[PDB]
Amino acid sequence: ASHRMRLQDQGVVVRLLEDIPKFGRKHAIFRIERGRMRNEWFPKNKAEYMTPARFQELGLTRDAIGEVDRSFVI
Amino acid sequence: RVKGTGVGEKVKGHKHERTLVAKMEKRREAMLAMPDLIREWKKVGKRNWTKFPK
Amino acid sequence: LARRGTRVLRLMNNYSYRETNWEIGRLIGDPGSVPGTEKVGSRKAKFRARRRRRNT
Amino acid sequence: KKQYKFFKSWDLTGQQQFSLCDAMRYLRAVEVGQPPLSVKYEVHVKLRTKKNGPVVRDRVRLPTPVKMDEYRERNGVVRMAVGQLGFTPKQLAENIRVFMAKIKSDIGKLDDTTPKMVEEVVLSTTHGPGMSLNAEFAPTDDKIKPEDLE
Amino acid sequence: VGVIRRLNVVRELLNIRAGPGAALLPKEVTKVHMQFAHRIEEGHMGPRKFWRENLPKLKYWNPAVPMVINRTTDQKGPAVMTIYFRDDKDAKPSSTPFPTSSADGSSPAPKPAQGERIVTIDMKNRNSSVILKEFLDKTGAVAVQPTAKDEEEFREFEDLHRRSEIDRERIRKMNDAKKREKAMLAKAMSDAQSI
Amino acid sequence: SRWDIEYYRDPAHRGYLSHQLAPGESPSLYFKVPTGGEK
Amino acid sequence: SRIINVRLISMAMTGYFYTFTRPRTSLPMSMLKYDPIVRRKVLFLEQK
RNA sequence: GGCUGAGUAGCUCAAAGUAGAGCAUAGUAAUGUCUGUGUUCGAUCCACAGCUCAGCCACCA
RNA sequence: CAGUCGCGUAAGCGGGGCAUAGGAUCACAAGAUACAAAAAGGAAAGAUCUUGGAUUUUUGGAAAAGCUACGCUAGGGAUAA
RNA sequence: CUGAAAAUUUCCAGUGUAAAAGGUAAUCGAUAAGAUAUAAUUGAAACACCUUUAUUUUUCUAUCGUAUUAUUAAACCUUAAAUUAAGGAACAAUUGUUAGAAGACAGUUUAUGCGGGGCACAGGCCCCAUAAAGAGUAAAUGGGUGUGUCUAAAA
RNA sequence: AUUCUAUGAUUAGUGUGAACGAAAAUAGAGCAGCCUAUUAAAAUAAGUAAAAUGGCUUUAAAGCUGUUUGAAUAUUGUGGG
Ligand SMILES: [K+]
Ligand SMILES: [K+]
Ligand SMILES: [Mg+2]
Ligand SMILES: [Mg+2]
Ligand SMILES: [Mg+2]
Ligand SMILES: [Mg+2]
Ligand SMILES: [Mg+2]
Ligand SMILES: [Mg+2]
Ligand SMILES: [Mg+2]
Ligand SMILES: [Mg+2]
Ligand SMILES: [Mg+2]
Ligand SMILES: [Mg+2]
Ligand SMILES: [Mg+2]
Ligand SMILES: [Mg+2]
Ligand SMILES: [Mg+2]
Ligand SMILES: [Mg+2]
Repeated sequence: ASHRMRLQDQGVVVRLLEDIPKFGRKHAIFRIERGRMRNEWFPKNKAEYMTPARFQELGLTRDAIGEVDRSFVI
Repeated sequence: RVKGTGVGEKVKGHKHERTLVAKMEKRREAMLAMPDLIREWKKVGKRNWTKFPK
Repeated sequence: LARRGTRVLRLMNNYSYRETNWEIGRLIGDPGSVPGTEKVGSRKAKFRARRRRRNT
Repeated sequence: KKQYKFFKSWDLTGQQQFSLCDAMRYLRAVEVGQPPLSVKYEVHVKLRTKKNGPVVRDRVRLPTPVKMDEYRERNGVVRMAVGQLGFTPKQLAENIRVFMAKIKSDIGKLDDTTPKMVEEVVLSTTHGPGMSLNAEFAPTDDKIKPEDLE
Repeated sequence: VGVIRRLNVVRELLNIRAGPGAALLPKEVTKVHMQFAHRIEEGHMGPRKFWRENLPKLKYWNPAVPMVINRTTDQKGPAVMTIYFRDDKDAKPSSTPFPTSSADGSSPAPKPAQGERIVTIDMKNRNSSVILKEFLDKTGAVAVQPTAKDEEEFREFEDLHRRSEIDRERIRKMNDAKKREKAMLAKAMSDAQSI
Repeated sequence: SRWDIEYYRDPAHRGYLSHQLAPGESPSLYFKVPTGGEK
Repeated sequence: SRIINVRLISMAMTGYFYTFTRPRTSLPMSMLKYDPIVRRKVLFLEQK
């Protein structure tokens, strides 16, 4: 324990445009690693970045981000 | 409306001023117990004394 | 009891009332001797008590 | 191989504490029909104390008798009765304040090296569950009110 | 002994506020009295379960009414309970004298006051169920319904017992396997010494 | 400031803020005149 | 290392002190000294 | 200046329900918990204070 | 001189030792004082008084090893052959 | 000692593998019997049951870390106009930070005194003589085993 | 508003030292405001302000900056000093 620690990134918020197995159902919002989204999902159009503008158009707020569901089954 | 001297504000007072009444009381308490402390020190003696500040 | 219980608060600096340290010193007794060093009992009185305790 | 100098102190952020009146409502139900003269409360107070430190061996004369009462710290806790089943919350309340104060007075009376601070206060009966105690006294439910009975 | 250990052991024992026998009695009732034997013989098992299963659920919602029990060693004693139903249209009489529980029959059923009319209910060689329904229908009282959170309490602890019993037998299979193994080791040592 | 106010808040200096004081009040914004008696 | 510098703290809680030296293999110092804050002779004891 | 780990037969090393086995000493025998102070039924053991200390940071102005 | 203590019948004596042999600022540390407080209330960092740690031993107080015959400049019969 | 479920605690005696303390005299046995416990025995300490703690051990979970394996399944890297190709691969490489480290390289110091300089030695303080009857008085002048102390006063 | 000169000022302040060294303000030279800028530019500003760390500047603030991280929405008191 300490009063200051190493600064870390928690990930990027994305809304799945498909239904990837082992992560979440379609239209699911959660924080995923930047590597997977940047190299695997975004090119294949499997998800999209949830920018502040996107939150407004979709009517949701920043308090709708969920968690990854590793147990998810198709 | 500045801090302390503003309307409805109260001066905080310097640290040595806040603990002024709590400082003279400690000194007053020690003197009242001075005769009883010297009596126990002259009876017990300098060598057998075992109470010292910390 | 009245002397040691009295508190004279004197006007000082910056409109501050406090007990002067020297007055706090004279509460136990007047200057000239160190209170506590003076023998409370008298050797003669101690001799009388010694006989009383032996008589009984 | 490893060793610690302290008693295990759990996290209380998620604990569910009860008020004195709300607690007796749960306990008085489990002791329905039990002889009140042979059923008495009890309190276990966990203390944030080090194993190396000394122990408490003082006594306390409670306002109302339950059997001078005796209490001793064995291992980071102190166990002693505080009142019979028929004790009303008003009588049982002060019967506890006298116990906590006599402790906190003995702690401050003790050395300043490791002031033993309280962590939690439990309350149970001879046949009741161990429930946590909150500093509050009145019931949270507005419908119920202080009621005394057998 | 963690905080959550003591917490789960408590919230499970807090079934007092549940569906089986809980109900909000009316203000017409004044007090209750019951008398039965210690053992379960000559028709005495019914009242016992009523005292350990459903009766505690009444004092939670009715903590103002005194419910006292008078046990005795006479196994043939009349296992009967009285209900001071009538309070004289809530006239609030001064019913100061009233006994307290005991174990040797020292607190029998006292005579009701002028503004009180008791209601006798016999129970002998009868199940708690028939005894319970006879208490509610006679003493008209509304039954409180549980909240969704209470359903989770029942559902949670129910699924917990699945994990527990699954572990009770598992850890049991490791200890007996050890006990057997340790015993086998001792037998070899004893046998070897004989040689 | 505190000092500047207290200076012109007392009648000894004939401060133009002295009228804001009561006969028993002290010019200082923190200190107060203690009470004499036994209690 | 053989002699240490000690501080005799006033027992009047006035904050005045006297500093003397004494061997390590000796008992703590205790004296009846004059306190200039209260202007009276009080008992001074070693700090530690 | 500041915390930390150690002390048991003559010498080695072991070990809260024990003081063991070697070597040394005189095939056959005997040898001891740094000290005081505590807790618990009982302490090589838990605790406290010193003694001896070693080890690690710091003053080195 | 003021303060307030010891001894002495008293006069009086006592601001270490029969005399003559070891250091400052600065920085840091522990106490007091109540001075100032960069808008204001506080505080920080400062100021005054007391005190401590120095082969600061080149001891009026630098953190510091050699070769040149490949040698250079400015001077010195103030200096050697 | 992240938390959860479950379990475990053996000197002799002791019904027997007594974890400890506190509270308690009844608890269990669907209506018929009896098992537990209290008693009594043993022991320093006596047991069910309800509580709060202590020690130890499994699985799950949290965290950290090692080793390995896979990877157009488009990280990156290599050949390749540079491709659904081939190989390597979460390494390497680069950036930032941190520690160690070559006079390889750079700046600077290495002084002064001395019957020339070099080597050597020397630097503050105290007593005596030289010192010429006040005080002062030099020399790589003569003496000294001189000095960086000791000391709270009492049993 | 910016710019130039003088005073403020061998000052505040910094630095073991040697030294380095502001601003408010004042006087003078000039004077000019605007976004429909008199040449064609905002839908009022997010990897931004800021923080840790390595440096610059510097009085510890403000300012500049590589790396790793990372806000809020107007005096109805939001944001910077
Ligand atoms: K491959
Ligand atoms: K800055
Ligand atoms: Mg990352
Ligand atoms: Mg000397
Ligand atoms: Mg200010
Ligand atoms: Mg010199
Ligand atoms: Mg000199
Ligand atoms: Mg040559
Ligand atoms: Mg070089
Ligand atoms: Mg002469
Ligand atoms: Mg002369
Ligand atoms: Mg200056
Ligand atoms: Mg803007
Ligand atoms: Mg910035
Ligand atoms: Mg700021
Ligand atoms: Mg800024």
